[PDB]
Amino acid sequence: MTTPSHLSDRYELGEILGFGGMSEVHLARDLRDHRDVAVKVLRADLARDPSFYLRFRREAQNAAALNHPAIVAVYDTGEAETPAGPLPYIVMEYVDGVTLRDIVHTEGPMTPKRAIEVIADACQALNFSHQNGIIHRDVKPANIMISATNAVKVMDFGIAIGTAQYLSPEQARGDSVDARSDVYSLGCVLYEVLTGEPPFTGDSPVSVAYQHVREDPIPPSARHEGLSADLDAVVLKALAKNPENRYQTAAEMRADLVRVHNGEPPEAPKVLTD
Ligand SMILES: Nc1ncnc2c1ncn2[C@@H]1O[C@H](COP(=O)(O)OP(=O)(O)OP(O)(O)=S)[C@@H](O)[C@H]1O
Repeated sequence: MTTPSHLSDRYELGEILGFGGMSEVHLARDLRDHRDVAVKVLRADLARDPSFYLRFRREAQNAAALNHPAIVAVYDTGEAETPAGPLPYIVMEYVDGVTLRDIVHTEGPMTPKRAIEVIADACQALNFSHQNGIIHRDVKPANIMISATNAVKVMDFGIAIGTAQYLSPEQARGDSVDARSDVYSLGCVLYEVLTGEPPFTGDSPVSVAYQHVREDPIPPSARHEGLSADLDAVVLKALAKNPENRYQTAAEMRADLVRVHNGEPPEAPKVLTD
């Protein structure tokens, strides 16, 4: 039962842009500051459920505020009073565009050069985040948008619904996560934009986590054609089980992708098929 037409006598809501497991996101006009913004509101249909309300206040509303061209900026948080009860929200940079989850669904895999470019920009966002002490912690296709003018925008950093499909082996065992955990999860995203499939699927979330821990990904070139062995090398280094065997920074990952984009050999160890 509905999201109001206005929040805090300031954000006039327009069209709905999207939804997830917790939120509905609306295009709005900020009447104070004269800005188009995206307002993430607790889903109307879940808003009275204690567990979702409390998760929204703890998680979504505590998205990190970072200032980088490839990071969706966070402007504000608040809570509206409705006759149904409190409706919490977070106000952020409006991206006119779609998520990688959307793109992979509607178009299937990207050309390898596009995929490289997109993930290379995503590396720049993560490296900025990491230099400001913030680990993303939920790198996944739904958290990366491409704009109408083809800019890459990463969102929802630093938060403690959603899928084991992208978690690092260390998150699968509830351990310490660092920059290399972000690298692995971006590795998963890269695999999916290249092949159309994530590295691991399963009947359950505990089944996919098991595969992250114990099972080698099928090399990208085996799952989809037109993908070089140099691309296998970079993807499978990012996807290494031991953090010490992965790219140690997002910058180091980007550098290998830049080599491959330029037709240079990557520094990652060779992977042999067939
Ligand atoms: N800043 C943004 N600008 C434009 N659209 C956005 C923006 N952020 C989110 N969206 C759209 O709204 C959708 C839902 O946002 P999500 O962050 O995935 O939802 P959520 O419910 O808070 O997250 P989980 O991960 O599902 S619990 C996205 O898939 C986009 O379609």
